[PDB]
Amino acid sequence: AVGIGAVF
Amino acid sequence: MTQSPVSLSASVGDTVTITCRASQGISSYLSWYQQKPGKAPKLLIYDSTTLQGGVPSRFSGSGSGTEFTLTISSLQPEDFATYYCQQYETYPITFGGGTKVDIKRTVAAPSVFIFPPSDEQLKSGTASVVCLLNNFYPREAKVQWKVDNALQSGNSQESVTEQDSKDSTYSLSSTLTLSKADYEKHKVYACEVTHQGLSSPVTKSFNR
Repeated sequence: AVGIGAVF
Repeated sequence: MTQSPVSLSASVGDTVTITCRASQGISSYLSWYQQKPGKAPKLLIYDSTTLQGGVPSRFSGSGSGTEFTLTISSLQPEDFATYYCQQYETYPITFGGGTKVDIKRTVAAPSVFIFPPSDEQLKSGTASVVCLLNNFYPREAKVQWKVDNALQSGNSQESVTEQDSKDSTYSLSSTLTLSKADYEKHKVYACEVTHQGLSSPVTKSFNR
């Protein structure tokens, strides 16, 4: 995932 | 990505559902946002089903794969707003087209008025003919322009108010803009208004 889905 | 419906009317206490379809399949990578006019968006729900802390429990997100639902239970006055889904499985991050939730009330026909350009506007070299649709509900309405009893397209613009806080109606302006020479190569000017509250299209007109 990207955006908030990749903060971790 | 496809968000539906585009618009929705409801009353305080109702349960509303908004849907987002993402046919490629995006697992649970979807969030829901709320936005009020003149304000920044607010994140309600992320990862399809998680409620952000501080957001009211009456909001609930569901779905995985291709179809996602935002359920707003027992609607409150603070909930009338536009809602957007956001997909973040892949770049580019994409928003749904939005769903506006407005306040339901009884049908109300527009009061229609037509305004002939002032002498000073005619000396202006540009004339604007204004047609007013006042205090109607629902939002959907249609305006056609007729010069010399003949249809005219291309030289008009529409503007609408936000839903009125007292009587929950809309008002709309339609402005026909022509050059002075063009303004009266013509004689009679009219606007015909179509709305659910009218048993037949209402026309207001002038000439001189």
